[PDB]
Amino acid sequence: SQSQGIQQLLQAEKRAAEKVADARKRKARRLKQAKEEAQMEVEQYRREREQEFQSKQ
Amino acid sequence: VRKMKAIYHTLNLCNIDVTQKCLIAEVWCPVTDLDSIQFALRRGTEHSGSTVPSILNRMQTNQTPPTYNKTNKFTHGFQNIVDAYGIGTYREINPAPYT
Repeated sequence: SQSQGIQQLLQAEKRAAEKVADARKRKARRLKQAKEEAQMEVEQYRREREQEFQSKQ
Repeated sequence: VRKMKAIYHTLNLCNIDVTQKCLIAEVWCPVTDLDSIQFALRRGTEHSGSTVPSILNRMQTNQTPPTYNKTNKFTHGFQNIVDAYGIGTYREINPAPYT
């Protein structure tokens, strides 16, 4: 049954390979999300600064 | 050091796994030795910090083996003069006890 143990280990390695590639895919998704949120934050920062400007004015 | 080299030599005589940085090796050993080895394997793995279970799987298929004749300080000489003629067939009747 060694050949079966070896194939089951091969299957486990294949899953490990998938799990890491998937982690890299998420990494990429998270980076894009980070950029989108950043821009959302910039728009809100500008809003705050604009409100302060008008108050000061 | 000579022993170190011996070990590395033996370690070369293996197959390297792809799934895990593991090696699989085949040995031909009688059951008596296989039990002793399993115990030896526990001792070995225990010396290594990883204590890897190190599974040894018996093979039902039988491959034409070398001939192993246990000898001692007295009978070794007689086995050698037998071996000088040739190495007997596996599970052949050993002539040495009669020699």
